[PDB]
Amino acid sequence: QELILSEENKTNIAVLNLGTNDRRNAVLILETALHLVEKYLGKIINTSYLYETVPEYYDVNYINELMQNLEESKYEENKELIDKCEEYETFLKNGKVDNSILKEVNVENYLLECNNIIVKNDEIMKNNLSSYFYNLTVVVKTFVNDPLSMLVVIKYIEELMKRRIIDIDILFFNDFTIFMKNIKLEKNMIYKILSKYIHLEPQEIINNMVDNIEFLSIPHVYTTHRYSILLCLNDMIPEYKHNVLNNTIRCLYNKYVSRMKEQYNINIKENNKRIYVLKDRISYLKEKTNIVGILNVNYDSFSDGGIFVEPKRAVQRMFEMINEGASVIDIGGESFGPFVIPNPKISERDLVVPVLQLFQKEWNDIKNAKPIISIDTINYNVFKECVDNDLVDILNDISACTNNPEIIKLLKKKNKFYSVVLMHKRGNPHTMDKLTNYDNLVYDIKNYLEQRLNFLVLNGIPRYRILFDIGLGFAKKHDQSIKLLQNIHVYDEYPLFIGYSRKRFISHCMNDHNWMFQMNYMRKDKDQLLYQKNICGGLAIASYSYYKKVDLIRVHDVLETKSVLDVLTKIDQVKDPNSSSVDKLAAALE
Amino acid sequence: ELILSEENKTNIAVLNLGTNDRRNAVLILETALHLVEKYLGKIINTSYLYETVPVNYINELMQNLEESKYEENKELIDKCEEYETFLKNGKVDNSILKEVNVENYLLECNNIIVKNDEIMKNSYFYNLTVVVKTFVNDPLSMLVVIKYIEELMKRIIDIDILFFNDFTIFMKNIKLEKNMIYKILSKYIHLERDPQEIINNMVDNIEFLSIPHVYTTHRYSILLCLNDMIPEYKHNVLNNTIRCLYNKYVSRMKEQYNINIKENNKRIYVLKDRISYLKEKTNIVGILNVNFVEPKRAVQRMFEMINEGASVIDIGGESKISERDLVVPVLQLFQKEWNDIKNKIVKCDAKPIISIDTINYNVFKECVDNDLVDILNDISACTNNPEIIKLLKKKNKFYSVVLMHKRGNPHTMDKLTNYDNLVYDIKNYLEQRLNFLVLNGIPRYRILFDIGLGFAKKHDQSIKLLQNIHVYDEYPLFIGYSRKRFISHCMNDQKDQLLYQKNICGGLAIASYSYYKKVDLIRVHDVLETKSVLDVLTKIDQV
Ligand SMILES: Nc1ncnc2c1ncn2[C@@H]1O[C@H](COP(=O)(O)OP(=O)(O)OP(=O)(O)O)[C@@H](O)[C@H]1O
Ligand SMILES: Nc1ncnc2c1ncn2[C@@H]1O[C@H](COP(=O)(O)OP(=O)(O)OP(=O)(O)O)[C@@H](O)[C@H]1O
Ligand SMILES: Nc1nc2nccnc2c(=O)[nH]1
Ligand SMILES: Nc1nc2nccnc2c(=O)[nH]1
Ligand SMILES: [Ca+2]
Ligand SMILES: [Ca+2]
Ligand SMILES: [Mg+2]
Ligand SMILES: [Mg+2]
Repeated sequence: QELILSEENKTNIAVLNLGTNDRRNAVLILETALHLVEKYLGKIINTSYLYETVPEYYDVNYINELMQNLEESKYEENKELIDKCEEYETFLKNGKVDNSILKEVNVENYLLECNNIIVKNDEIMKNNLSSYFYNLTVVVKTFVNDPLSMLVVIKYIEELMKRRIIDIDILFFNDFTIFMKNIKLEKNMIYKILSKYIHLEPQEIINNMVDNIEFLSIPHVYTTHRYSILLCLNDMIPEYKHNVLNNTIRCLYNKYVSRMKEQYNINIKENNKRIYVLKDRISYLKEKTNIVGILNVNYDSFSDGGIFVEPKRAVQRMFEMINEGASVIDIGGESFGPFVIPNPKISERDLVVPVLQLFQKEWNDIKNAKPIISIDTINYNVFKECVDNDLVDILNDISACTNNPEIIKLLKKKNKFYSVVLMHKRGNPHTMDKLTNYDNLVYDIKNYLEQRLNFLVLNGIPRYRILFDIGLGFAKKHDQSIKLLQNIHVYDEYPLFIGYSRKRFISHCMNDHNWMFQMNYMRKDKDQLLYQKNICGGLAIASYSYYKKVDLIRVHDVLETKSVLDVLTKIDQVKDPNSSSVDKLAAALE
Repeated sequence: ELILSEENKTNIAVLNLGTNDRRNAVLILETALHLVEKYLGKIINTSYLYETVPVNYINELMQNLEESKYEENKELIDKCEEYETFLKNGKVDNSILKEVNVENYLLECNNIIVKNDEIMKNSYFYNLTVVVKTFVNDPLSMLVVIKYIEELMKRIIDIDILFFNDFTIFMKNIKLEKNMIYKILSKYIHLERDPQEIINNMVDNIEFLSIPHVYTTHRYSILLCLNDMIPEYKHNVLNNTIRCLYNKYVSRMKEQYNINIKENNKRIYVLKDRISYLKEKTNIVGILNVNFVEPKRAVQRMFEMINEGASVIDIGGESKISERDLVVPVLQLFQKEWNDIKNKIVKCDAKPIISIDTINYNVFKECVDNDLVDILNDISACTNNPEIIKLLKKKNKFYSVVLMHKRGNPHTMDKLTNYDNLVYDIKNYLEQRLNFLVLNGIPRYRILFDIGLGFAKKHDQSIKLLQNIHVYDEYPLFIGYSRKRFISHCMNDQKDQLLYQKNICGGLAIASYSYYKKVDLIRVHDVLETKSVLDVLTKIDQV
């Protein structure tokens, strides 16, 4: 109509699916699309995990330069933080929204038409008998007037991304039920829709789109039929119930899982893997316990009683940790008055940035696996300098971004996302030991972290880039740090980052030599024993963490910890999973 | 009569030994084992010790025992004909005591059973079975000797006759004339603190005789013991074999009360003189290789390891001067230093168990004669000189033994690496060695298994043995991984003291694995480091 172009200031809620077949580049492609959605469609306000899925039965330098020559949007990009989105709440509850521009169909008619598509598609795949999928859902607060307009823009975005490569579907658009059977749009109509949203500069693209939209189905035809879609939606909007559905997303999800089990004896989760991202690569949730080596610049420079920072010593230590098998380095410093009068002082920034810059330089000078760099800071300005100068990959925020929530804006650039660790604590090092009463220790901390993740996700931080840290020793008695470990299973769905290394609660476990503690100043014989015991105690927690599938463990003793993980991994590497009962029967037989 | 007939007879008896005293269970049951070896015949099978739910005079006792009239022969045996006969119900000679048939036995047993069920309306047991090749003529004579044994030791112990050959006997209203008891006893024992007043107690104590024991098939603890020793055995008076009766009793208890009767009934092994519950603690065995060197230095190292948390010390002088010269003096100095440090007498609890890593008869013999050790760690599983098995027993002492699997010697072993079914070849071998010692009278509960990591195994074979350590879930298990090459083989490449530290840490990983697999003992050089790991994992486990 003309209503499609009738420029009333609408605010709409759309749910999208983003999928690619390209394994090695799945992150780059999917995040590229995320940026294009954020630029051309509205605000990203929810995301699912990334998933590698198996079905029911390229030279990427193009992308990099594509990103520098993009047409401006006709809508303002706004990075401002939000703590709620009223239209999102309305969508979630089916609160009364404005009637659909496009004509709607009734439920029954909708169901029949979708079934027709599924049957027809099922049959074609039989004849066609002459691969991994990567999937991500997003909720978008959109300024686009209707799903046909949005699909038009989506189709434009897909074309921009071509030199399936990328597939962007619309799953929901408000509470609308729509099935438009025959769609041919003339080139000028596509132009005018595109022109309503983009400052169009270019004509090669339009042509390819003309035939590419045969029909429009909202909800997407496959919404309830493809497990991988249910799986993603279940991360984002588990309590959502659309009119066309028999139950909530969560109930539909659980029924699919349980019926796959009851009826086909298939565990559908086994072949559909949750992914998290540390830097720019896929990591499979719960498949690997990574080592994060600790670089505390204060300790490294000043614990011997010296007064100067030694950046070359610090960078050397970093190379040592890389050689010892750390996958990640966590660097931190604190503003410090190093005399007896504490007023002449060196800043956090001067502690860590020069070290990071010398590391970057020294790494570059050896092109003859770069470790992921994490920075343990709560300070906006420090993180901004690091990120602007490409010195770090991950924010490690021990306040869970409550010290300065604005730091969260630094985790998204135009063509980049950064991962973040959120830790639980109460207070600071001076007060925390007293801040120890919890109503329900395990669940208070979990609920705390979940609420922070909900806040970041609302602000367009991708769900799969957010890691949880329970903060061992930070406002927990020794027995409570243990109890948190005893109940580490409550994090089985989440990327988990823990730090037990050299903490007092380990010594609290002890009763009544090749030294693992490199002394900075001479300690008495009993303290050397205590340190050695503490480091071995933590190697015990490394083993536990291995068996509990903790994703990252943050340690001072990298060599020791890697030796433990290598042996446990080797003992787990079972060549034949049936051998043990097969060999058993054979011995009973012979 | 025909009761005291001069005929030299060889029978098979199956005994149950029971006590209520947890603190002294071992000393009491083993005292009884010794008295059974002395007064009844030869022990050729034993069960584990069990804890189930339904002292300074004893040492003195053993000094002034009256002598048996029968020989004690220690030569090793490979087989026992009469036992084979008993196991398969072959033909034996007629019972000199009158038998009853199945129906009558069952009837008379029911009567005892119900009459005892009545006597409820009107907590800890320690159990062990033994198979005895006996010179005693008949089960009634045997019961007389048994009652004597019980009086010598005295409530503190109950010794029942479970089986005696293939016989089915139910004699009621036994009255034994005071002079017959003396006469039966004198036929087996040179009768000369107790005079003849003991015989007075016994006269009332035999009221009837049931073979099989009335409760044989009715108490779980008896079935549990018998299943260890003779699972294929089927007496005429029984529905099926020991094993089936055992399995079908477990099955009843769970599908009729949701009990799972293994929660109350614990298999026990013994390292020295105390009860150890199988699979309930991972003990550390500290390694002292004397091959370090000087007595004083070596002995201070022993004290160092005790304080670091070792329950056991394993000393060896084998991987110029002799093995004997390396180890004996060290163990002598240890024993002296131990006894001096009785300034704190209260820590008589804190004496480490001592294990000697030898295959040399002469070395073990000197250790045992001088009370210098508790355990034989025989890396040949006692195949190098089986005569050493004779040293695992004294008149008032049993020693425990670790049996390890290897092939060849230190020069040849790396080449003897082919196995048809590695995990089960090694396990069956160990079971064969155990059967051999058990047949020779070594209590089953004192025998520990060791897979011999690194001895005739390639690195992947050592790992594979660890992966399948669950096959030892029923056995006391002792392993030594410490500082072995297979650990270093797991390390992913990416200087000497580097490899050394990786290896020590790689072993702490195996300590953790062993903790979770419930390995009973682990043999390590780095005692402090290992103890730290175990304390943490134990703390995590305690809710
Ligand atoms: N909600 C929707 N989102 C995206 N495409 C849709 C939707 N409803 C219908 N379509 C139609 O489906 C076709 C899109 O196919 P696409 O190229 O995305 O791969 P596909 O898997 O073959 O299709 P589909 O997205 O329907 O599964 C187009 O013709 C488009 O009009
Ligand atoms: N096979 C047997 N072994 C031991 N005692 C037996 C046997 N058959 C019958 N008895 C009789 O049972 C009594 C054994 O006394 P004991 O101290 O063992 O108490 P108990 O355990 O209650 O008896 P029982 O062992 O018969 O159940 C004696 O009177 C003994 O004659
Ligand atoms: N995220 C995180 N950071 C830390 N920084 C210092 C000490 N412990 C920790 C810790 O346990 N977790
Ligand atoms: N029982 C035993 N003894 C040993 N002696 C030396 C080296 N390894 C071992 C070992 O693994 N087990
Ligand atoms: Ca935007
Ligand atoms: Ca004997
Ligand atoms: Mg599609
Ligand atoms: Mg009795």
